Amino acid sequence: HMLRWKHTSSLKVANEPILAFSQGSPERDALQKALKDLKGQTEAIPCVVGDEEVWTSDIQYQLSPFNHAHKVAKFCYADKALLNRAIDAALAARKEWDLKPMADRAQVFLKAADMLSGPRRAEVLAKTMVGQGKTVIQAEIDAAAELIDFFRFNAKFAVELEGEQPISVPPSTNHTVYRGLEGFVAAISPFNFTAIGGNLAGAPALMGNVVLWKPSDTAMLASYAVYRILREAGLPPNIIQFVPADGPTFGDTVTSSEHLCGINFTGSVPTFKHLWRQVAQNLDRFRTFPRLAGECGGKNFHFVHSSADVDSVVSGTLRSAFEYGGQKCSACSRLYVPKSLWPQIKGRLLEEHSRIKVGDPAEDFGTFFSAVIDAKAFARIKKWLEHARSSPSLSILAGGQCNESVGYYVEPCIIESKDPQEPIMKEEIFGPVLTVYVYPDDKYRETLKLVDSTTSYGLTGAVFAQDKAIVQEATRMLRNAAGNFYINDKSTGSVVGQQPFGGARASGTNDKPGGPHYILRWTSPQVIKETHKPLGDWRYSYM
Amino acid sequence: GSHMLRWKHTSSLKVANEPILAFSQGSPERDALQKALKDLKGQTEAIPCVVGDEEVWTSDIQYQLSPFNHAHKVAKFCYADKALLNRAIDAALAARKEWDLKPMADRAQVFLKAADMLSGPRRAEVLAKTMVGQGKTVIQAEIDAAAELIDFFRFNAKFAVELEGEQPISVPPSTNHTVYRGLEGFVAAISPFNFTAIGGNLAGAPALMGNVVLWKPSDTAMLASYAVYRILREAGLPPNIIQFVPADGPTFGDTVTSSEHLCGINFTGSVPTFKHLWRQVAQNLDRFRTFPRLAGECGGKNFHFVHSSADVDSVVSGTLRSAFEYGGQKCSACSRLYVPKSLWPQIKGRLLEEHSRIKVGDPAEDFGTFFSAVIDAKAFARIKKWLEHARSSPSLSILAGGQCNESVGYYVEPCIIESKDPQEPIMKEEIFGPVLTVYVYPDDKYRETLKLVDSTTSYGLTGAVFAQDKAIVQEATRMLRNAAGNFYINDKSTGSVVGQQPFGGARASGTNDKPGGPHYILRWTSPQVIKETHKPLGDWRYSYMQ
Ligand code: PRO
Ligand code: PRO
Ligand code: PRO
Ligand code: PRO
Ligand code: PRO
Ligand code: PRO
Ligand code: PRO
Repeated sequence: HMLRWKHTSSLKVANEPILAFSQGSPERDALQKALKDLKGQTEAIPCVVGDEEVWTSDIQYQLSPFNHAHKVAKFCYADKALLNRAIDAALAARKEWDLKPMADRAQVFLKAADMLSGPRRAEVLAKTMVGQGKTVIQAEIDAAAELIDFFRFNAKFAVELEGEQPISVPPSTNHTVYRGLEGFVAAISPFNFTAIGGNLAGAPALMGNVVLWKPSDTAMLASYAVYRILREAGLPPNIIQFVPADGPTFGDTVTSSEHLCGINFTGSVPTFKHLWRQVAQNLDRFRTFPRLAGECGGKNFHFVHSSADVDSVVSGTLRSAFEYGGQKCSACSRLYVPKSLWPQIKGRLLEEHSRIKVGDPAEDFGTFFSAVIDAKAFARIKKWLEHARSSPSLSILAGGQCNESVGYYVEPCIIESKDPQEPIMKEEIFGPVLTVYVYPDDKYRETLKLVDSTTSYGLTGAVFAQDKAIVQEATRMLRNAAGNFYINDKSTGSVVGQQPFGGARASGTNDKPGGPHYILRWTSPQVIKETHKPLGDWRYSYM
Repeated sequence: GSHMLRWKHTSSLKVANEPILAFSQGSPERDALQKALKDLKGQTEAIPCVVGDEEVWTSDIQYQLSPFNHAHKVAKFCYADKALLNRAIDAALAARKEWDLKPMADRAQVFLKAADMLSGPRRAEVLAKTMVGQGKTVIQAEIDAAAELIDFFRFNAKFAVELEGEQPISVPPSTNHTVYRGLEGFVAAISPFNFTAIGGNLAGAPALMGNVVLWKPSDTAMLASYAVYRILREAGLPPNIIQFVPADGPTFGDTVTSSEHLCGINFTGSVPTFKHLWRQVAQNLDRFRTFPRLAGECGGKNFHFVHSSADVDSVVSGTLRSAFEYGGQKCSACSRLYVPKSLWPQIKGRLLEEHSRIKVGDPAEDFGTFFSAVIDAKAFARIKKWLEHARSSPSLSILAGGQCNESVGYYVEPCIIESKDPQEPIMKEEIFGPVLTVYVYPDDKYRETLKLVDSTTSYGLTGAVFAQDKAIVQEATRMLRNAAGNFYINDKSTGSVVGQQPFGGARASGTNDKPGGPHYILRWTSPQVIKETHKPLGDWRYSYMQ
């Protein structure tokens, strides 16, 4: 017995509670304090390579979306030389980290999760509110609950994976070693969820990888807070490098390294395609075949059958379309309503719309949602509103206003299209812009087909109906129209361990972060066979 | 609050590895195999392309030759033209939704039935066709066309049926369920000559998971590949789920990568071809309805590393088998042997003595044959060039063998070469022939030499360490962690068994998706999660907002 394999244990975890933030609650008090702690503050956030805080001359600012005069962070872009130094230092740390027992790596993430749950909760929530423009509850479900859940559940999944071992038959013993990927992983995270950044960099690190993490410019404050928590929780130097950078510069640099083994990406279709093509162009140089994982957005639907509960349709659609300003890959942006229910649904939507509060989420907890993330987002959304004012098939029913004088404020907008295949029914806006198509009741089946065929995407979707046969039929018809499919619920708000998230078609590679299989993309297994008796003669008896 | 979607209870499956038969005199399997070999003598099968249930011929007629008697055309087949390939795609796509909607257990039943047929009544046929068409000996055919193929079918069925039991957490007011969807589109399966079982798995595993497939089998394994295809159809595989489409390689790749409906390529073959397909997909990335999934197994330059504490006889027997079985035509074959100076007199003497006893000949006529001819004229020519290199290189010396003769079959003697240069080209490049290179290292340089084992080649597939010192084994295991995806301690580098040693490696050796293990099938499903909520949603506002 040259090798001895220690018995793997099990990890019990459950989802983090979502807090209610009632008046006089400990969490509301703590959050109010943490928000006050950020008022008028700018954090100077360096690049971090190993334990070194590095500044370049390429200074950038993160602005508070609802008060863009407030520079919440000053940071800098890593240049090609710094990125390459970061790669070198990470690679030199990788073997030792990869050789650590899975349980020891998991412990770092479990400790981080407990820090986020307790003493650091108010901080990460406040930084997500002030830096990304989230309301209390949007920050809570993201920077606390989802991030905490990724860390705990991925830890559980990874520990359990070590229990997945092959059959051994005497006189040999077989064991699978879940090796990290050889090389480094580039993690490229989006502005819209603090938790996604934590997962994109953290999940590969958990599995024994080293990572260059390029956080989103517009989520820098909260992203660095998560980074610091991981380091304080025991993540060794050079396992995750914190390297904000210009997008093209970062992509060019990591795809030029012979040591690139993975890209973990969430963002646009064109950017993911470009990175895929850069890897293909440089395929000769890489020591192995890099693994690309991409989540690329959606044009998500709520489909209503005449049997639907109208109040649930209304509240679920308002939330899905407008929470966080519709800046979610999962947000409903196309609503299909039968003619027979349209007078009810139109009236209710327009009435509730007039009561939606858009304002400062730190100062007014009555706020439903706040400003969109930045000037570029504001400009894109304004372009779509101008299109809705131009198109003969479109009519703005409510909203349509925007004002960027103080923050990047866009009012929620509800549009009716007479054309089910209008460009606004197809293209992802990432803003609080809901388009409604009213279909004749006797054409529900033809309309279900349009739900499936109209767009290039396959991410989220919901069907509202109280008729079993209709639900069964719609489920079959929409099988590939949504990777996260909902019956009588809104299309947003996937919960780790409950609705693993992702979809195919143009929406990405569908590796389902939030489920037990995601971590498999970040391990390259080795199987070791040890034979305990001498080998026989090389000839066979039949010879 | 009633559940409108109802999910069936999941099942499990008990399977064990298919036992390897002995083929001793007096055994039924030896009798059956001799009859099956006789059934192939002097025969040529005309093998069509199969699209749906239609047998289709083109003008591009090709022949598969028996490697050890190349005057014997064992099969006449044809290459699908681009029109036929596109017709096959269209018909597969039209059949896909129904197949994807079939219960996993019903799809698994096809493969379990096929495995049962291969185990019993069809065993002798598939063995004989692999022997005569690919030049395998009885035992090499047995571990491949029977045991490994049967095991892929049974174990993947188990893995797939049981995968449906992997379900998310539900919390009130909702029920969550994962649907393991097949990929939307079609999968292209491209299989190699050297294992009948690999073709069955490359096409079969995606089909099991609800995909439809264009299977381009290897020209030089056509006879056995079609036998497997027919068995799958007889076992109940519906039409248009696997299209049997031999084709020119570049033509096939061009056609499948030009379709907007391509969702996967399941490939085993050369590094350059896999890279080319990868680049074709990238070039055409705009047109695809989704992002295609490429899986590739691409070969190796595999090592046996010997420490001074090794069991000498094990080193000798294990290395002779790994280097020379099936003429070294395995992605897992040992082609570099590292021996410490202190054991070299013993090991050299033993290797040379045993070498003189290795019989090369006709595997159908002489069951005493250790290995037979290599696969084809191209392989023979490549190997011959490497032998000539070994005679002309100042760093190389041929210790045994070196002869070859292609007058009757593509016959190459087993060859043992010593290199004085651990970085000689012959230590780096995959030959796919019976050519073993030995490097002798001073005992006191074992650590530096382990680093050379790891850094010399571009590959990471298989490797073995022979040693009876625990500290040395632990050290070597750490040092060689990424040098081999299938790593062996005191055993040979070939002969992975499904469910026991899932097979594959990284570096240039491929994407390492570990066929033979429980996770391989995950590459061929794109999961959907359905949440059904059983209570009304309530207001859009939250309590904290009041
Ligand atoms: O069932 C078995 O025998 C192997 C070893 C433990 C888990 N799987
Ligand atoms: O082209 C090659 O040889 C290496 C292998 C992995 C990708 N680059
Ligand atoms: O719309 C844009 O282009 C920028 C980038 C992410 C946030 N907004
Ligand atoms: O379901 C949602 O709303 C978020 C979007 C990214 C992943 N989960
Ligand atoms: O380029 C596009 O838009 C589609 C998305 C998946 C790949 N091709
Ligand atoms: O050596 C070659 O190129 C051919 C292809 C596989 C069989 N022999
Ligand atoms: O290990 C071996 O020898 C074979 C090679 C292909 C897969 N398994």
